[PDB]
Amino acid sequence: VREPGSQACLAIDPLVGEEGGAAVAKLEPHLQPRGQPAPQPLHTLVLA
Amino acid sequence: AKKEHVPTWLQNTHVYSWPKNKKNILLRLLREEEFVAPPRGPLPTLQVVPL
Repeated sequence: VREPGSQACLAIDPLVGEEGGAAVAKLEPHLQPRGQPAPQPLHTLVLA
Repeated sequence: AKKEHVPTWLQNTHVYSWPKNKKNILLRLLREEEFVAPPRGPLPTLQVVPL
């Protein structure tokens, strides 16, 4: 018999990087507020 | 989720659970073995002791 003291089985464990460094982000467009004096279309009429 | 929610054909392989098994998922994606066996040795020489 030859004992396994020198050739033991090996478990593997990845060195996981963490999301703290970077993460997914969502973009939000700043709609030009119409509460602020934003423009508006004008309909032209004729006083005949 | 629960085990019943796995489609049957997918129940014939390893089913990982997130986030519990995320390291195992990484190992699967890396296509590496979680347990590595040592190289197979030679068959043991048979010793004889007479009576």
